[PDB]
Amino acid sequence: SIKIRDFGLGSDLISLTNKAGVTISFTNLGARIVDWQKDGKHLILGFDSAKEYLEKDAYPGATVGPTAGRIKDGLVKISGKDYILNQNEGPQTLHGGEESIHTKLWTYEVTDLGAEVQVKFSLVSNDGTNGYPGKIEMSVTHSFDDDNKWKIHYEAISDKDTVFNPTGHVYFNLNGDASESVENHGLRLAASRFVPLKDQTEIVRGDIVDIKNTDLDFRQEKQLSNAFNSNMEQVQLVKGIDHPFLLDQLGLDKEQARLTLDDTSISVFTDQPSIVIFTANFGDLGTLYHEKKQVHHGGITFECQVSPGSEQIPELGDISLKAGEKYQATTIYSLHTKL
Amino acid sequence: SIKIRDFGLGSDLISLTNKAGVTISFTNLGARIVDWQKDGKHLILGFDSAKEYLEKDAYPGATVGPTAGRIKDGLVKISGKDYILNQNEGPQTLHGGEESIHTKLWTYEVTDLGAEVQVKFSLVSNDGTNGYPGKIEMSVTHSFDDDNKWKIHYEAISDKDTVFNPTGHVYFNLNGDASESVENHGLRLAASRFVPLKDQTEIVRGDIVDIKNTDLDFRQEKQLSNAFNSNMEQVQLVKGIDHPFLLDQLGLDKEQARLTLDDTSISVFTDQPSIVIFTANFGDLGTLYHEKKQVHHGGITFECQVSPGSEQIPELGDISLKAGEKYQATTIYSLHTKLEHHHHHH
Ligand SMILES: O[C@@H]1[C@@H](O)[C@@H](O)OC[C@H]1O
Ligand SMILES: O[C@@H]1[C@@H](O)[C@@H](O)OC[C@H]1O
Ligand code: NI
Repeated sequence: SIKIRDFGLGSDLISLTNKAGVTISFTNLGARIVDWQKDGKHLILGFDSAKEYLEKDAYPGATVGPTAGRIKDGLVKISGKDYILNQNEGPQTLHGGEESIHTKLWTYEVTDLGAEVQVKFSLVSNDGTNGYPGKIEMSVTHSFDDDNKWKIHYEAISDKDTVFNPTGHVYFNLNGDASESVENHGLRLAASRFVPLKDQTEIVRGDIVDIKNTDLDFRQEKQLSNAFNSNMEQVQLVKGIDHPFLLDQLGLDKEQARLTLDDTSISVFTDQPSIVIFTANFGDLGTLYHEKKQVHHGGITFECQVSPGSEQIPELGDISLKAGEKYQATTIYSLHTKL
Repeated sequence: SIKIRDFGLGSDLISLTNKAGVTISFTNLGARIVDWQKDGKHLILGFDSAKEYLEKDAYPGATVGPTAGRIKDGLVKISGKDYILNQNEGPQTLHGGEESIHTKLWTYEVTDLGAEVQVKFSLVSNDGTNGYPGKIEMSVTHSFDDDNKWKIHYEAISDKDTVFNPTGHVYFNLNGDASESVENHGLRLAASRFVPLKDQTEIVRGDIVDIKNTDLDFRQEKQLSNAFNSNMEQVQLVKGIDHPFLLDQLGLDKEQARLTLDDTSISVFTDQPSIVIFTANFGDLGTLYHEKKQVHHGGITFECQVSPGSEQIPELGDISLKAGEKYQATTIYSLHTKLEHHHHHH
């Protein structure tokens, strides 16, 4: 079934319940996921109204872009030309600059396919917005099916050569409560390398590092507490994880990562080359989620995209989008319950 | 009473009814008015859903900007610097450029003051959008009260020196049917001069002309057909009216214009220096409004703002907005019944 309701500030809340009684909900404010629940328990972090997101934290669950991550000095080169983007974190451009696409009300259309329901969000980024060449016509289709598969499909077309590499910022917390650390979840990640950060500014350091056999090797399922208790300088730098991981094998068919807690597990599939993991290293912030004060490590992201830092490390990939080319991306979050 | 419902594509429809039973409706898509009715009759032009606006014509009843009108070559000078803006009409920048503010979903909050209800819509124009320096935090408050006054209050603050001069693009049609021309309406307008257009491109000629005692002189009420039937060069150029008129006396207190049909009148008040008037010179386009094929001259706007062309005619004003300065503008459309005797035929 489908239910639409006023989410505040002129935004809508779109809730989908599949045949298995699983409920997932989204909002047009930032083409974002707000909740995902099973048997009354929330699997992800989210607020109860549009206002909360604009006052507390606008990233959770949102479509971020046009470029996800930090861009050193807000500098990108396009067709040999240097372009300066909006700088919203010191000199860096973080998640597309200030008042980016996650803060806008997107238009949308719901398509009921029976076993599957689709919500297609659209937004036009004008040419010059936050320094990005355009216009860029973008759409993010969030879908949910009777197999408990939540899929995200991106599409974009630009009138001019530009850059584009968005992502989904959902934070998972199988504890169903923000006051509870995810240190108890087990994680499996099919990546043998990672991208270290230069320092507290969080820009990339410049190199690619092999993590095989270190506290960050999750090639074999392990509890996050390990990583959390690690003394690797990289973990110590950010007090948790806040880094890009390079997937070993590319393709939408492989389970790239898996987050597990008890009988409940979430598998991640993507056509993207990397997964950026952030473990809500907020310390004492205490953001309130559903009346619960969030704890340091009270959530984990799986941002699928091209790794940030390509500006300095070309081997990472190329985020350019040529005029007239159609950009496409697909990321899947699959829910599973042990019998 | 206040009522809300989905209006299409994710937008909302905000419907207000005052103590006199007069209803008015707005949409967050473009901080726009959709309808205004008296006793079941549409006073303005509008559609029945958001999609229609996007597919037929996105201007009607919309908030337009950041700069309303045409800027020759998209060129503006800002604090000694030349800036080129998005060019969406040949080399011209028309109504802020492509996919501008009128096409966005603005966030909004309603405030019930009893005798007055305010609908404040908000939107941020990011720095560099369509070429405009910013970022610009804008808000448009549409309010309707027990005295049948529909007021539009604009507010804006920029992080950077930029340009700002928006307007409201409502179209009136007292016939309550798009298929009927407004030539049967009577118009009073307190303006002695106008701004001629260079040509078909519609950029300003460069001069300001006195129109006293011509077919465009409406200081004393006259039927609109007098203008429509005119063969003055400017009228023939655009097949109707499509020009800025300079107010003679400035101030929000003065009734600058009055549109009448039988027992109904719309009065226009504003704190702006001009009124840009467009009489839907669409010819045979026939856009459908509530299943009625719109006719040539099937509507009329009263776009209060600083006159377009200031780039070429500095006398018109200055639309610059200094960083940190708070911009404000207020326009009021008031409904009256039996204000005067208007009984004519065509
Ligand atoms: O990596 C980012 C982190 O450092 C913080 O800024 O929140 C958003 C994350 O995606
Ligand atoms: O003046 C404008 C007219 O010439 C046309 O472009 O439609 C919109 C009006 O605002
Ligand atoms: Ni709504």
